[PDB]
Amino acid sequence: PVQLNLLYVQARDDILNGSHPVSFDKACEFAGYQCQIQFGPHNEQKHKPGFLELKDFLPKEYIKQKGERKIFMAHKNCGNMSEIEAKVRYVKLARSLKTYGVSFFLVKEKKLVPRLLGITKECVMRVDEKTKEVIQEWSLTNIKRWAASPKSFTLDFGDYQDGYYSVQTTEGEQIAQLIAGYIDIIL
Amino acid sequence: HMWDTANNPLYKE
Repeated sequence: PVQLNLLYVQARDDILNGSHPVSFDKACEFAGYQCQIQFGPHNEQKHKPGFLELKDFLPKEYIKQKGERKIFMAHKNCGNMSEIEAKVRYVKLARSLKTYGVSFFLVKEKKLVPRLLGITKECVMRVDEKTKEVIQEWSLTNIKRWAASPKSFTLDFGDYQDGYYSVQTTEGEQIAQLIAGYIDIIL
Repeated sequence: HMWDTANNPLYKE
């Protein structure tokens, strides 16, 4: 359990601090496991609205979202699940998401649309900033060139059909460096 | 755009 715990803490911390973006539904499912872990089996009479310090159970973007009902529902559903079992499930649930282990940046697409741009050792993904759904994915091995200016970042994957991919961001350089270091190994 | 080539062999070689 001491070893299982580290993994759990790591996975939990990334969801909670926002490094690992997840959907509202998922975040609430995670908090349900977290509740089982920290308070044991759900007690309807005490584990009710106002009981949780929400900032300790949900990503910041979902605190003002009235998620306590869904949280306690997920908690109640764990039944008498053990702390160990609850942690393994939490860890695996995080591993099951395509957003897992992805470095995300928040950008604006063409009224502009906020969007989560993710980079990994092998690809670039466009993810809905709200539902956290993978909308599109590119393979890094197909990267041709890129342009990063103080207020934008553009990628060219050599795709004639739709053209280039350009978004508003002040982190263009940060992203370019992540990409350059990764292709140094794959290309 | 002031591009930075990726020097990707797929396109370069």
